[PDB]
Amino acid sequence: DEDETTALVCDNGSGLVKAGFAGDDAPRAVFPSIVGRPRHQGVMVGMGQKDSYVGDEAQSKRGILTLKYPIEHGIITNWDDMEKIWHHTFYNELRVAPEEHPTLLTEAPLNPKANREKMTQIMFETFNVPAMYVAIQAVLSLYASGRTTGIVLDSGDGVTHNVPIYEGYALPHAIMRLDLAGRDLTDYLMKILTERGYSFVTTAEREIVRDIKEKLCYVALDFENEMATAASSSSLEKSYELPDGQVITIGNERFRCPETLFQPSFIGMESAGIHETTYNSIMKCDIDIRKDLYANNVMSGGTTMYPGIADRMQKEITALAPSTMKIKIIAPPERKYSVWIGGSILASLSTFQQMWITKQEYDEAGPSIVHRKCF
Amino acid sequence: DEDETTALVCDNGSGLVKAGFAGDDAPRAVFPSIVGRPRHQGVMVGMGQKDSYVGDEAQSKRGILTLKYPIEHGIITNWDDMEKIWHHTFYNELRVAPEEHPTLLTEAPLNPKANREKMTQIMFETFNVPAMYVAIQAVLSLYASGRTTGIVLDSGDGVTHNVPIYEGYALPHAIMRLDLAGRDLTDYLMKILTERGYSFVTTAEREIVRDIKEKLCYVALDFENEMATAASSSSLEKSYELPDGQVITIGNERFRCPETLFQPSFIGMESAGIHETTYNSIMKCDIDIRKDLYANNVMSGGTTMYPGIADRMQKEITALAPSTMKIKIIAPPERKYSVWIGGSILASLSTFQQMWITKQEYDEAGPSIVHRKCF
Amino acid sequence: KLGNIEFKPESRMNGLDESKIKDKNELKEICELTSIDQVVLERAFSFRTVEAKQEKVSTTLNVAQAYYARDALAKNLYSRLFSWLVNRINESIKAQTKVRKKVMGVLDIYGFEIFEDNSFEQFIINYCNEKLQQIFIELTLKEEQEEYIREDIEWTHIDYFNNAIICDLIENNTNGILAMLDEECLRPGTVTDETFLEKLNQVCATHQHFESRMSKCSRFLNDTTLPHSCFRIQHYAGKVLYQVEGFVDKNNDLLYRDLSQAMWKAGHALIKSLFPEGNPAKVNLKRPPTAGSQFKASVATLMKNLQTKNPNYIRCIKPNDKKAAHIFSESLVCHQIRYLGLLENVRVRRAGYAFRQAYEPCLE
Amino acid sequence: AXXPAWX
Ligand SMILES: Nc1ncnc2c1ncn2[C@@H]1O[C@H](COP(=O)(O)OP(=O)(O)O)[C@@H](O)[C@H]1O
Ligand SMILES: Nc1ncnc2c1ncn2[C@@H]1O[C@H](COP(=O)(O)OP(=O)(O)O)[C@@H](O)[C@H]1O
Ligand SMILES: [Mg+2]
Ligand SMILES: [Mg+2]
Repeated sequence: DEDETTALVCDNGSGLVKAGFAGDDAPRAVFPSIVGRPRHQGVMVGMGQKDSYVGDEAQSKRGILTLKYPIEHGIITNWDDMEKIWHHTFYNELRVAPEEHPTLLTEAPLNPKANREKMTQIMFETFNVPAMYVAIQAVLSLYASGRTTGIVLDSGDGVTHNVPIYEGYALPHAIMRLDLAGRDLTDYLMKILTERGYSFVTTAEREIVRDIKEKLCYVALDFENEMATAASSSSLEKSYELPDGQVITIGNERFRCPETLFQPSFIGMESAGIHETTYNSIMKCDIDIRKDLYANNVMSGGTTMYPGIADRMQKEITALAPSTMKIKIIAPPERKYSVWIGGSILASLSTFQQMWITKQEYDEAGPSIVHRKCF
Repeated sequence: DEDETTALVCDNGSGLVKAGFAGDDAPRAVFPSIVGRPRHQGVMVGMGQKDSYVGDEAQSKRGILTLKYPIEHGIITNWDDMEKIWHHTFYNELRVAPEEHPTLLTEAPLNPKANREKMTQIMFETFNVPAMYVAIQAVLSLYASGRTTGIVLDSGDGVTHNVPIYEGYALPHAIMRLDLAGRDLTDYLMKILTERGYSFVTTAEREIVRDIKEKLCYVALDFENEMATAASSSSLEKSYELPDGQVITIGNERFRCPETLFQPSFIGMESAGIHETTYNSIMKCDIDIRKDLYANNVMSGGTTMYPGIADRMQKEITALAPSTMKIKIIAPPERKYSVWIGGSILASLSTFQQMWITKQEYDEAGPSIVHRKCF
Repeated sequence: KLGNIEFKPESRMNGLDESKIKDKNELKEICELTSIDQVVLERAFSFRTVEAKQEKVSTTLNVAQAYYARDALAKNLYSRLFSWLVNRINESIKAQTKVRKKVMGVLDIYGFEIFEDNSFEQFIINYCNEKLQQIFIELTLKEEQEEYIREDIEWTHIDYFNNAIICDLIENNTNGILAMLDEECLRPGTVTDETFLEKLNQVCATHQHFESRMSKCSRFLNDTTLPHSCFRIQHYAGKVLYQVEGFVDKNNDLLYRDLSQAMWKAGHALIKSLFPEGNPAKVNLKRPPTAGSQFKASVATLMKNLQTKNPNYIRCIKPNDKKAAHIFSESLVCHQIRYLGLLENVRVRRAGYAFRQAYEPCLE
Repeated sequence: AXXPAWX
C-alpha cells in the first residue's frame, strides 16, 4: 500500500473525479463522476449485477443504466451518491484507507457554504480522515502555473471561475462565477445535433454527445467568417462513428458548441461571456494590478482543450483591454489536470501543514470550522 | 561598510526620505516616506508577504496595499510607522548601523516640541545614536546656497517655511509657516481631475495623481490670461498614460494645481499665499535688512520644480516690494535636495562638532536637552 | 559533454515560452555516443510529459528549468554511475549464503568543511556532522548513562550540549532549513535566494542558534561581521557563516520522468541498467526529490547503519596545507581543535571515569 | 479613468 501519511488530493469539479496523492505529477485515478443504476429487471440468475455502478464501470454498462451525476454546477445535489463516488474513489480506484491520509478537497468560489460544510462533515464523520481542507479551485490552478500573480479562468464541467490574484493576495471582490460550462455545452450540442437530424436523448446518448464534443469541436477564432465558411463548402464537415454502427457528419455544430461559451445567448443564458467576465474581473481589480493580470491570464481547467480558445481568448481580450497592454493567455497543455496538480503542490508545501482543518478541531468547533480555517 | 564615524544626514520632510552621509554631494537614499500594509488576505501559501512595506517597495506593491504617510504637515503622527521608516532608512537603504554615526535630523520651525523631543528620544533610546541634532530645514536650505544672508522659501510635502537670515543671524519673530504644500496640491489636483472626468480616490491612485502633478504641471505666470488661453484652444492639453492602460488628457488643471500655492483660497485655506508670506516675512524684518533679503530670496525645497515659479515669484514679489529694489529669486536646480545638501555642509563643519546633542548629555538632561542645545 | 548544451528562449506558443537548444552538434555527438534517438532527448530537455490515465500530454519547461533538467540529468547520471560502481565492487565480495553475521565497519567521513565562502554543499557537510555528533551524544553518552546508573553508581554527569536543537533547526519537517528549501523549490513565483533568506528571517529565526542579520527579533542586527545574503548557524563547535548564493540553484534535482524515460532506451546495457524508472511498465508518478530529501534521506540511511553498532572514534588533524612533514602551524591546528570539539570532549570524559571492566578478567 | 462610468 502506501507506507507513509501522504496527503490525498481528491478533485471532483462537477463531472470528472481526479484523485491521487500529494507530491505527485498526475492524478492516479481519473474516472467519470457518475453513478449508474439499472432501469429494467435482472433476468440472468446468478450474475452479481449490483444495483449501483459508479465511475468508469457505469460507462462500461451505460446501455442498461440511467447515469446520474451527483454534482451539478459545482454543487453536490445527491449526497448519498457523492458518498458512493468518494467510497469508490478511496477504496476501489485509489485503493487506500482515508483514515491514514489528510485529504484535500476542492470547490468553486461563491458556492453554498453547506456544500463545503457537509463535505467536511462527510469527510470526518463517514470516512474518518485525520485532516481535511477545502480549496478554491482556480487558486490551485494558479499553484500549478508556478505563479503568484495572475487571473485564472478554468471552466470545469459545471462552473467557470476567474479568480484574480496579485502578489499572493486574492481579490475576492473581483472574483467571478458563471454557471456555463461543459455539461451545458454538451446539452447544447445535443440540441443542435437534433437540428441536423441525429436524436440523442438518453443519459448514455448524452455521454456519446459529450464524446463528440471532446473529439470533434473547436472554437472558431472569428465566428461569423467561420460560420459562412461552413455555409460555403463542406470542408469543415467531419464524420464520427457512433457506438454500434451508424456514422454521423457534423458541420457548423463543430464550432457552434463552444461559441456558447463565448456567447451565452445560444443556451438562453443572460451573461457577458467568458472573454468579458475575464475583463470585468480585471477591471474590478485596482489600477496597479491590471497589466500583471493581462500578462498572466491563466486559462487552466477543463473545457479549454478546444483548439484555438487561447487564440479566440487573446483575440477578444485584446479588443477589450487598452492598447500597449501585453495580453498573454497562459494555456498550459497539462490543464484539465492543473487544478489537481496545484492541489498536489499546495498539499505538499511545508508551510501548509498547519492549515489543515484537523480532527479534534473539527470535534471542538463543529463543521463550521471551515469558515475560519479554510478561507 | 563605512570605515569612519561620518555623520548621518537624514531628512524626512513629510513625504520623501532623503538620507545619506555628511561631506557628500547628493543623498544616498531617496525613497517615499510611506508604509504600506495589505488590505486583503494572502492566498499563495509560501510567499513571504510581510505585513508592512516601507519605502519604494510599497510603491512597487501599492495595488494591494493601503499606503499611509507617518508624517503629516511636518508633524510625525504615527510613531511606530516612523520607526519603521527610520529602521528601513538605516538598516535597509543606507545599510549602516546608527550606533556608529551621529545623526542630523531636520524639521520645520513652529512645530510641536514633542515632535522634536520624541524624535530625540527615538534616536537615542531606540537606535542608540552617539550624537543627534535636529535642524531647522530652511536654515540648512541657506547652507546649501553658500549664503549667510537671505530669506528662504522651500515648501516641502507638508510645510512651507520662509526663514529670514541676515549676516548669520536668523530673525525668529519674522519667521513664517504655512501648512499648504505638495500633498495638499496633490489632493486638490485629484479633486479637479474628478471635475474633468477621472476619478482617483485610493491612496495608490493618490500616488498616481502625485505623479501627474510632478510630470505635468507648471505655475502660469499670469493666471487669468493662462486660464483664458486654455479656454480658447487645446494647445495646453497634455496626455498622460495611467498605469495599466487608459490615457488621460488634462487642460487647465495643469496650472490650476500650483496656483493654489499662490492663491490658497482654491483649497479653502485662509492665507495670504506664498508670494505674500515672503513679503510679509521681509517686512517683519528691520529696515536695514530688506534689500539684502530682496536680492537673496532663496526658493529651495521641493514643490518648486514647477516650471516658471521663480518667474511668477519674482513677478509677484516685485509688485509687492517697492521699486528700485532688486528682487532676485534664487532657484538652484539642485533644490528638492538642498535641505539635505545644507545638512551635509552643516554636519561636515568643524565648528559644529560641539553642537551635537550627545549621549551622556541626553542621559544627563533628559529629552528636553533639545530646547537648549539645538535652538 | 552534456554541459555544452545551452538554451535560448522561444516565444511560440504563447504561454509558456519554449526553451530551445542552441547548437545541436554536442547533442548530436552525445546521442551518437550513447545511442539514443536524438529528438527524444531533445524533447526531454524542453518538454516533460504528464500522464494521468492513458493520456500522454506533454508540457513545456522554462529555460531555467531546461538548465535544471540538463544539470539534474548530468549529476544524477554521474551520482548513479558512482552508485552502480560501488554496487559492482560490492557484488564481487558479497556474503553469499547469508546468515546471522556480525560487522566491523569503517566510516571515512569528513570533518567540518568550514570554508571562507560556504555554500549548500558545506551546509550539508556541517549538517551531517551535526547528526554525527548526535550519534555520539545519543549512542555513546546514553550508553554511558544507562551503564553508570545501571551498575549502581550515583552520577548523572554534569551537562552536555545536546544537538537535537540543531537537528530541529535543519531537519524539521515544518520549521527546518531544508524544509523551507523544499518549499522554496515548490513555491510558485520568483524563487531567488534572497526570498529564501527572507523566509529564514521570517519563521526560521525564532531560534536560539539561527543567527541572521535582518531576522525578526534580531539580536545580531548591528553586527558588521554578518553581511547580507548570509546567515550564521551556531553549531555545537562554533558559528559557521553561509553564503546563500547558488543555494536554491543547487537544491534543484529536476530529473523528470522523461529524462529517465529517454535514457532507458539509450543504447548501452549500462544507462538502461542505471534507470529502471524509465520503464513505461514502471509508472513512477512522483515528483523528483530535490536535495534536502535526497541528502537528508542519505543521512538517515547512514544513521540506520550506525545506531546498530558501537562507535570508536578517530579525530584526524592536519598541521598545514602545504603538505609539510616538519612544519606545524599553530593557528590551523587551533582552528581544528576549536571545531572538532576536543576540549568539550576532554570535559565530558572527565565526568567520573576513564576505565571500566568486569571483575573476572580484571582479577585474572 | 477610474470607476466604470468615469473615464
Ligand atoms: N479535449 C476536450 N475538449 C473539449 N472539452 C473537453 C475535453 N476534455 C474534457 N472536456 C470537457 O471538460 C469537462 C471536464 O473538465 P474537468 O475540469 O476535468 O471537469 P471537472 O469539473 O469534473 O474537473 C467535461 O465536460 C468534458 O466534456
Ligand atoms: N518635478 C517635480 N515637480 C513638481 N512637484 C514635485 C516634483 N518633484 C517632487 N515634487 C513634489 O515635492 C514634494 C517632495 O519634495 P521634498 O522637499 O523632497 O519633500 P519632503 O518635505 O519630504 O522633503 C512631493 O510632494 C512631490 O509631489
Ligand atoms: Mg475543474
Ligand atoms: Mg523638504
